[PDB]
Amino acid sequence: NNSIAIPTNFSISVTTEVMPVSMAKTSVDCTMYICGDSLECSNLLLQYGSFCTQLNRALSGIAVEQDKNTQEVFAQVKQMYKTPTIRDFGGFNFSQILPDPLKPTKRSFIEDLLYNKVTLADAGFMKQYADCLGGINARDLICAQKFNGLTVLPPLLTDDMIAAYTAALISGTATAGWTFGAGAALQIPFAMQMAYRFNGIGVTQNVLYENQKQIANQFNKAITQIQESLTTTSTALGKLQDVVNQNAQALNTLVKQLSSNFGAISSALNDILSRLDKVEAEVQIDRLITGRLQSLQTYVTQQLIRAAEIRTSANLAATKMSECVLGQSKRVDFCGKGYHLMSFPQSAPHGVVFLHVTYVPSQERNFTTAPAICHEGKAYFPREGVFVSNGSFWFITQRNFYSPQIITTDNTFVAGSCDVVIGIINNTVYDPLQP
Amino acid sequence: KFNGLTVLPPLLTDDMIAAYTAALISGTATAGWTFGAGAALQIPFAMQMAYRFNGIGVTQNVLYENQKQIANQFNKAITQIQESLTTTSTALGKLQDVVNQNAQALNTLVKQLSSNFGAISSALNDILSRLDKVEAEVQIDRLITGRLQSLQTYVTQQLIRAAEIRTSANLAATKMSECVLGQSKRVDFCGKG
Amino acid sequence: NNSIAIPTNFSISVTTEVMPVSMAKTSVDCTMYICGDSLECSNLLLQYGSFCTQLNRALSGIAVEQDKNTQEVFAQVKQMYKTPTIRDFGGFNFSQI
Amino acid sequence: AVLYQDVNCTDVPTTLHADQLAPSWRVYTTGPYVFQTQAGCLIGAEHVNASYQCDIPIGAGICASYHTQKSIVAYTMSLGAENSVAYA
Ligand SMILES: *[C@@H]1O[C@H](CO)[C@@H](O[C@@H]2O[C@H](CO)[C@@H](O)[C@H](O)[C@H]2NC(C)=O)[C@H](O)[C@H]1NC(C)=O
Ligand SMILES: *[C@@H]1O[C@H](CO)[C@@H](O[C@@H]2O[C@H](CO)[C@@H](O)[C@H](O)[C@H]2NC(C)=O)[C@H](O)[C@H]1NC(C)=O
Ligand SMILES: *[C@@H]1O[C@H](CO)[C@@H](O[C@@H]2O[C@H](CO)[C@@H](O)[C@H](O)[C@H]2NC(C)=O)[C@H](O)[C@H]1NC(C)=O
Ligand SMILES: *[C@@H]1O[C@H](CO)[C@@H](O[C@@H]2O[C@H](CO)[C@@H](O)[C@H](O)[C@H]2NC(C)=O)[C@H](O)[C@H]1NC(C)=O
Ligand SMILES: *[C@@H]1O[C@H](CO)[C@@H](O)[C@H](O)[C@H]1NC(C)=O
Ligand SMILES: *[C@@H]1O[C@H](CO)[C@@H](O)[C@H](O)[C@H]1NC(C)=O
Ligand SMILES: *[C@@H]1O[C@H](CO)[C@@H](O)[C@H](O)[C@H]1NC(C)=O
Ligand SMILES: *[C@@H]1O[C@H](CO)[C@@H](O)[C@H](O)[C@H]1NC(C)=O
Ligand SMILES: *[C@@H]1O[C@H](CO)[C@@H](O)[C@H](O)[C@H]1NC(C)=O
Repeated sequence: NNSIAIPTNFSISVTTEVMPVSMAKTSVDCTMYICGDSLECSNLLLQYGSFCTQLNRALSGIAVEQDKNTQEVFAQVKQMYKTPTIRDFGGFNFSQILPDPLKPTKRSFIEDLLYNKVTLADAGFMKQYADCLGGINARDLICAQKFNGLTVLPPLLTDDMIAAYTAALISGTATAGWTFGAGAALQIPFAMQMAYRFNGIGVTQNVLYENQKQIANQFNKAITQIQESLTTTSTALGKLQDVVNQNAQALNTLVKQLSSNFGAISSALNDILSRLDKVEAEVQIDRLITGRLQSLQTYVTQQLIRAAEIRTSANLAATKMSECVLGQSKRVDFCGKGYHLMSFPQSAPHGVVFLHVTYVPSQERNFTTAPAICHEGKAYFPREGVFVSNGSFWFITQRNFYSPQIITTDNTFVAGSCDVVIGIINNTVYDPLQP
Repeated sequence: KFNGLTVLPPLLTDDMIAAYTAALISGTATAGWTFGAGAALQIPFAMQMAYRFNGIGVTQNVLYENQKQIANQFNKAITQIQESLTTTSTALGKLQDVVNQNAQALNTLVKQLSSNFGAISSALNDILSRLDKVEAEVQIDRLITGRLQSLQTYVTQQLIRAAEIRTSANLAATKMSECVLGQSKRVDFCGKG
Repeated sequence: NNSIAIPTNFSISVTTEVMPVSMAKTSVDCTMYICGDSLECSNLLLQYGSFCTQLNRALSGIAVEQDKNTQEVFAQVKQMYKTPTIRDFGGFNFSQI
Repeated sequence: AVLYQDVNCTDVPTTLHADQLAPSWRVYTTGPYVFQTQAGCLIGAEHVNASYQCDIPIGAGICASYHTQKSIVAYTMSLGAENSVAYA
């Protein structure tokens, strides 16, 4: 009942958070999947003609929404701030977060490391139609998907525009701070921004200016540690990989489901129309059509459910960008484990990777405390901080750093009569006015 | 179980969940709000409640002059909460509905096996023991195509229910992270006041 | 324009909030449900063989999710603080929880 | 205007079989109004060097519109106004 632990040192930690934003936009042609380029089948599909656009009114409703998830996340600023020529903002090294002007690439080092980790060459994201016509490439899965009228529409924003958005966001964070989300950007030196961000945690601003070099070294070491950890590992972006794998396996299942005959005598339209006359060939083709509509229906339903899940993740990403980047958040364990300082967004294939910078106290110490001190019959309570004892003296400190101060009347406020407070002690309060 | 519809057990038992709950409550009581950031820091409960009072707008001299009244009010509120869970009968209706929906869906999936889907019978034994193999394949395939639809509908409805349960689980995780491991300033998020 | 109401007393209230977290995980066997333990039916189900694993890739996708929904809610601490031997934390009674 | 998915502008009439098409279709397989994007050959709209907002999105950072006789133009979408902040 009279013991308290007060930290004496701290640490700065940079953590990763990977969230998907969008999936692959897909379009489906009813003809060349149900009726394989045959005139006899296309004369029978018209009776099901209202059952097809209902698919194309759904798959085209997801895809435009897939271009709304990205621009809600990244395009949160109406100004494109240019990247500064320097990367040393008072000891804080921003070299590997911002793009390098002396390189042909428009993406930074960590952005380059996030790429070439997601194997995008498993689906039909980049596949020309020239090599699909001839050669052994006709045995590929993508060639069959294209020959069966299943394409993948390209995204609106390229990777260069998203990289420019992230570079503008990081430049606005470095040169302006929290004030470029409200109105016009207001310049401020980065040490003052760090001091103000420290003052919103419970640590007074004199702590930063007495430990600027140590904090700069810790930040640089943490950035170098997270940068090296993205090369040795093999599984760190499994969330973004699962989306590509799921879409590719769903399209492959939809392609491979054409080998089922659905109760007919054959699974192809060519050996049915070349064996049976038109009297009884219409009762086997219709079974195939009614069976091949169900595969498209199931694919559309599963795509809609996955689109809803991806939209939920994109809304969470947009909220995290609006709250944990453009300002400082007081929500516990929202961005990063601990006391949040600031965050940096990095692009990834169909996803966003957040680097959260967090403050954690490290080394504790036992202490004996007291709820209040009464001097001459009147109780004194601490204004900001707690009363503490080092063994022989009584001081008043802050709750997140051991910085002892002499108990005066400028840091205490008076109340009570010390007959009602439980645990009150006897001590003297220094008066700074004596002639 | 005779139709191949089983329910798998959960990974976490009730004892482990109760241990997690007891650990969270003990960490809140002894350490406070500081065990969700880093290492747990001990502090007396009176000073912790004084600091939590200071986050509202009420100064900390109010609690130390009224500690017994606040303690008695908290104890009476806890007692009134405990007795209100014995007399009532409809207070966990959400979880009861969650259980009942799954049970009713599985029962409906079992009972949907009595439809012949246009065939001459709803069972595979009086179809294969009357008609020869020439014309029995046109009736069994109707039953198979009919019985795939029931599984498809069941899987789709289970997916939708799983999506809404995942949304509620994310809300519960946010409530546990923001209100148990600290004190939130969001109006009407956890509590009323 | 010159009147204000200020409280003079307070009260401490406890409010319960119930929330579902997980539901019942389910597995479905294709061959037992569709074909009533008969060899003639199972010889025709093979042509529908791609339609069944797609079912078992969905329900099994739900169940492994339901073991996560719990661990996101309750498993938010990496340390097991033992319950103290006392239940009187400065007058506040913790004996029920 | 007509956009072909993932083809080259030289191979448009070969992969569309322009000999068997209608005479009105053959004007959309070649001509002076040909643009090459990362999504494929866009035939029907002229390309301009200006940058505006997006009206009809195509893909790979290309947006078409109906500007001034009037005709369909194509360009690259503008992300925003370029700005600079003096830091010291
Ligand atoms: C907190 O810990 C850091 C190390 O994480 C200490 O930083 C050292 O400070 C001394 C001078 O005080 C320097 O000579 C060292 O180079 C610093 N680094 C290391 C790695 O030792 C810091 O002093 C600690 N603060 C305390 C104990 O109050
Ligand atoms: C703290 O100081 C007060 C005020 O002096 C003490 O209360 C009385 O002190 C006088 C001497 O000043 C003693 O003769 C009385 O016996 C004290 N009365 C009581 C009821 O204690 C008080 O004892 C001091 N110590 C503490 C722990 O409160
Ligand atoms: C606020 O209301 C409570 C009752 O809800 C009052 O508490 C009483 O306080 C007196 C001393 O002030 C004690 O002797 C009583 O035992 C308390 N309880 C009851 C049930 O009477 C409290 O005084 C009120 N505060 C005000 C009016 O300022
Ligand atoms: C004074 O404030 C202005 C406006 O906030 C700053 O902005 C512009 O800076 C550029 C580059 O130096 C100048 O060419 C412009 O004339 C400035 N004004 C406007 C309205 O565009 C300016 O940098 C600030 N002054 C200094 C010396 O930093
Ligand atoms: C910042 O980091 C880069 C890359 O590691 C390094 O070359 C440079 O010396 C560091 N410091 C400054 C002040 O740019
Ligand atoms: C703290 O608790 C101990 C053990 O019960 C007791 O002796 C002591 O008086 C208490 N101190 C205060 C200030 O309540
Ligand atoms: C706390 O509540 C329990 C259960 O009603 C009771 O037995 C006990 O006396 C109360 N007080 C203390 C100080 O434990
Ligand atoms: C199509 O054009 C691109 C870009 O010029 C070129 O790299 C590619 O080789 C061309 N394809 C063919 C088949 O000529
Ligand atoms: C548009 O830009 C291209 C590429 O630089 C150039 O060849 C062309 O002349 C420009 N057209 C104009 C300015 O009308």
